[PDB]
Amino acid sequence: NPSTGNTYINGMYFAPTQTNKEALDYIQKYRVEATLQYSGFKDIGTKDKEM
Amino acid sequence: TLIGSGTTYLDNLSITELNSTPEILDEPEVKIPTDQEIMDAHKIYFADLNF
Repeated sequence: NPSTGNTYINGMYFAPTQTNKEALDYIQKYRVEATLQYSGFKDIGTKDKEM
Repeated sequence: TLIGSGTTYLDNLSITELNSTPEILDEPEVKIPTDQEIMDAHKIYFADLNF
């Protein structure tokens, strides 16, 4: 953010290690719930990954 | 005022100037503000950040 350094989030990677290429490719959807900007700790969807 | 017990004798009472004496009245002086209003002036700040 330009007027105040606050770093609103945009996305979330998950790093592929050599030992977890089976578990991540096993998970299809992701349910997220976080502190929003002006609303509160609402829940937001369960949409598919994007790879 | 001249108070004296028992009979007293006076004559030739003189008053006469000698010189000037300096003096000082009342001023607006050094306004060393406080140690508190300093910490009340900085109660509102912002940190500029380089991302």
